[PDB]
Amino acid sequence: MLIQAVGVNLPPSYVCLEGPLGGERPRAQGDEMLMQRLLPAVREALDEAAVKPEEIDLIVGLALSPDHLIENRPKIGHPLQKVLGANRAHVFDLTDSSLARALYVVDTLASDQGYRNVLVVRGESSQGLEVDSESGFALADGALALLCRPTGKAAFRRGALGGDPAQEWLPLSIPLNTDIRQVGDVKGHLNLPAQPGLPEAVRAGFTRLAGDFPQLNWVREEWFGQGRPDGRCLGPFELASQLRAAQRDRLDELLLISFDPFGMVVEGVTLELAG
Amino acid sequence: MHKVKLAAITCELPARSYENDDPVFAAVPDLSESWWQFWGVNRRGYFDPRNGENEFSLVVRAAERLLRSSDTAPDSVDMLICSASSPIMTDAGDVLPDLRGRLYPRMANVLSKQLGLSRALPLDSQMESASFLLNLRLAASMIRQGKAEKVLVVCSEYISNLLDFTSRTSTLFADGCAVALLTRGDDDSCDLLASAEHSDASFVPTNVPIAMRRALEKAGLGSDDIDYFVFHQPAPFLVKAWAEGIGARPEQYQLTMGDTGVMISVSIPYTLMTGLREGKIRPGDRIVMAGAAWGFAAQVWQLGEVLVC
Repeated sequence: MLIQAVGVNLPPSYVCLEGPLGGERPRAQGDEMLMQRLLPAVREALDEAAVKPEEIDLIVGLALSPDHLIENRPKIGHPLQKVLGANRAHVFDLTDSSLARALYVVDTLASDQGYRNVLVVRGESSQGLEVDSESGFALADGALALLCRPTGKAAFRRGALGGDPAQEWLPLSIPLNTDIRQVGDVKGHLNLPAQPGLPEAVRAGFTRLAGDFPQLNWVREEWFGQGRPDGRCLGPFELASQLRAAQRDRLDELLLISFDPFGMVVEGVTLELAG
Repeated sequence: MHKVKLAAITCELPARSYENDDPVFAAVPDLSESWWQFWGVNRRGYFDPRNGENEFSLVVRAAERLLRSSDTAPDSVDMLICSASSPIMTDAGDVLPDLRGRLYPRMANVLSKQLGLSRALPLDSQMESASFLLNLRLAASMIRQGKAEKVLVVCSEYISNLLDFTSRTSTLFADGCAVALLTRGDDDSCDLLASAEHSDASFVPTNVPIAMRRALEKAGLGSDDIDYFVFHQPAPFLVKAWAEGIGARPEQYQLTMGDTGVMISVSIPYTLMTGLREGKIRPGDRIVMAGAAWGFAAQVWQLGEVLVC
């Protein structure tokens, strides 16, 4: 899996939450929709790589937000194809998968199908989800676009979190709102129990997992503000700045490490990077 | 590098069926005899959650039955790919016993722990009525490139709890689930010969034949070389148009929406199972499976012996 170009677009409004799993994260406001940020992020990546929307062979989307995705009151891959004009592109969605796991699966499928220009997008516009006020957990909003060239040689590993190996980390769940009565109500609630050792346990998982691969530079996700400057974190969208910093350093290979709060594991995938 | 064997398949339908004149449709206006002929549905099944039927409980039954019948150790499963058209799931078994209606997580992570698939990579995909074909293709690529030896595929439709029974659309769709096992088959004859997808809400009869045509072209075969066909089940006249569009004769495919309804992503795997269990499809047959999402997909399969359980 070769990363041809990266596009990113985050809301400028940051919202701060207290608690062991809290932090300062980007948050979409009002009636803002995900496509308003996803589209320019994709166009940014296509321009950098000089790839026309008609040249896209495959589009795979990842988005947990249950609404505020497009104007029509729904998965992200298809409405993106419509506005891009990627009429030759195929579309599906990998729901609650991590980015690392999605890149591995897509790299295997796309290389086996002979595709050359694949678009993996990640986005959130979580107005329709109530944050976990007890633990402070919230999703970072924004959009990430990865224009890839599959190769089939990406390696992948799935590793446990750090901390006490006898400790059972309680995963994230998003229960349905059982009392949706009028427009504006949330569709679900974020539920990730307060676990003060979890942010460090995730970072310890990253370090242990990287041992299963050659010694490669990292691009990692940061879902929690604990120990971070100003408590600010961008979740999966942290990868954007790191990927561009790797391009400036003329790096040809990297290890991308994700955190999956649903399985409470860390997942890594090896990648190549274009200059 | 490796050949892909479709080793086994099974389905699980709801215990209770509903006739076209069932009281549940009392509020549906403008129903006619032509309506039933048009869509080809005579009876349909809805999950009864009060009796423990949902998108999860019946998959566990089907998955446990398939693993037991195929003599597959749970720890030997390398990957679990699940699909469910409904954005709402309702049961997590013993893994998350207190969780009810939920948007996330999906099924794969919870299902693998319920079944003891300790080495299986979980994945949850969404491609609407084409989800079964997408999951078989993902599994095929993983097996082809030597990254997996056994892949468990699941499609589970629990849409009846979202139907508006004051609208005629509620008379078309139904609930159901399907589970299939794909394995490495280097020594055997079974393999995936080719697949294709095409693009052009969409009822145009030609878009599926185009995909079928490309798949046959990629495999270097013609319609005459195919023994049997398996289509999605949106309506009898569409399926017929697909068949004629590619040259398939009425004797080379089945219409199965009559007793199940349109089960979105499960109609295809259910139709495949029916043809196998009834003698329509036999070992060595080369078949084509085609359906639509807005996408259209087709796959050319060289089948060996498939375990129906």
